[PDB]
Amino acid sequence: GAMDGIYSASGIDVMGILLRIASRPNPTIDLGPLDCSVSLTLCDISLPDAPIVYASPGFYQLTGYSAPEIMGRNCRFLQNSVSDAVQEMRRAIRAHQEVQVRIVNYKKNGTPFTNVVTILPLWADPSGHHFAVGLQAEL
Amino acid sequence: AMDGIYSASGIDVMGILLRIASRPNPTIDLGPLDCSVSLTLCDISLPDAPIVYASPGFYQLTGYSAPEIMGRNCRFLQNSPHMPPPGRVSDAVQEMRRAIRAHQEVQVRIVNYKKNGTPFTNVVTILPLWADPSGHHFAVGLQAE
Ligand SMILES: Cc1cc2nc3c(=O)[nH]c(=O)nc-3n(C[C@H](O)[C@H](O)[C@H](O)COP(=O)(O)O)c2cc1C
Ligand SMILES: Cc1cc2nc3c(=O)[nH]c(=O)nc-3n(C[C@H](O)[C@H](O)[C@H](O)COP(=O)(O)O)c2cc1C
Repeated sequence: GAMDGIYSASGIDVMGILLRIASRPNPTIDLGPLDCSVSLTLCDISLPDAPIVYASPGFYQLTGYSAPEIMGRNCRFLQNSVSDAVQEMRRAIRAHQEVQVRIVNYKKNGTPFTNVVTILPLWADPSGHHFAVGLQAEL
Repeated sequence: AMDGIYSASGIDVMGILLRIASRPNPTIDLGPLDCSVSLTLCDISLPDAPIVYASPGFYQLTGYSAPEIMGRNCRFLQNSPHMPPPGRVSDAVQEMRRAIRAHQEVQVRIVNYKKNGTPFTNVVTILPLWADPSGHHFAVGLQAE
C-alpha cells in the first residue's frame, strides 16, 4: 500500500477524467491527441463560480502562473492582464454543452495570446462533485 | 484543422494511457495518474528500445532535458558517473529485462540516479502496447521517487 497514488502527486486521478471524456455520449468535439505537456484545467462546477481544482504543468508553463496564484479561482482571470467567445463559453457551460473557442488571454507577465480553449462540462459524479475539463493551447 | 493542438509531440499519450487503464487481466493497479507523472515511451521494435517520448514529469524527476535522453535506452538511469561500478546488480534489472522481453507488465523498485548523481528509489512500472499502425511494439514506463 505504500505505492497507493504515487503516480499522481496531486492525488487527482486525471485518467478518471480521461475515461469520462471517452465515455461521453453524443460527443460533439474531437480533441485529437493529448500528450503530457497539454494545458489542462479541472474546475468544480458544483462549487460556486466553477473554481480551479487542478491545473497541469502544461498550463503553468503556458501562462507563467503557479499553483498558489490560481487554485480556487475561476478561469476568466485569463481574459485580463470584451469578446463574444466569453458568452459562448458562459452559455455552453450553463447548458453543460461542449464548447470550443478562440479567445485572447494573457500570461502572468501580461503578454496576450490567442488561446484555443476546449471545455467539456461532463457531469456531476455520484459524490456530487462536477469536474469540468478545459484544454488550452497557444496558436 | 485543430488536430494535434493539444499534443505538441503528435503522440496521443493520454489515449495510450486510457487503453492501458482499461486493459484485460491487469496485474498491477496503477492507481491514480495526473499530468505531472514521469513517463517514458520506448519503441522496443527499434534497436536497444530507444525513448521516443518522455513527459515533463520525467525531465522534472530526473533532471535531464529532452536532447540528452531522446533516442537512448532507459538504463542510463541506473548510472551515476560518480559511483563505483556494480557487482551488486539489482534483481530489478533482470526482472525488467525479462518482462520487457515477454511483453509482460512488471513493476519493480530500483535505484536510479538523477542527472546530478542523487540516488532515488524509483518505482518503475513497465507496460506493453499493441503493434501501432506502424507494426511497432511500444513500452510505457511510469517512474516516481
Ligand atoms: C474547465 C474550464 C476551463 C476554462 N478555461 C478557460 C481558459 O483557458 N480561458 C478563458 O478565457 N476561459 C476559460 N474558461 C471560461 C471562464 O472560466 C468563464 O466560464 C467564461 O468567462 C464565461 O463565464 P463568465 O461570463 O462568467 O465570465 C474555462 C471554463 C471552464 C469551466
Ligand atoms: C518504457 C521503459 C521504461 C524504463 N524505465 C526505466 C527506469 O525508469 N529506470 C530504470 O532503471 N530502468 C528503466 N527501464 C529499463 C531499461 O531500459 C532496461 O530495459 C533494463 O536495464 C534491462 O535491460 P538491460 O539488462 O539491457 O540493461 C525502462 C525500460 C522501458 C522499456
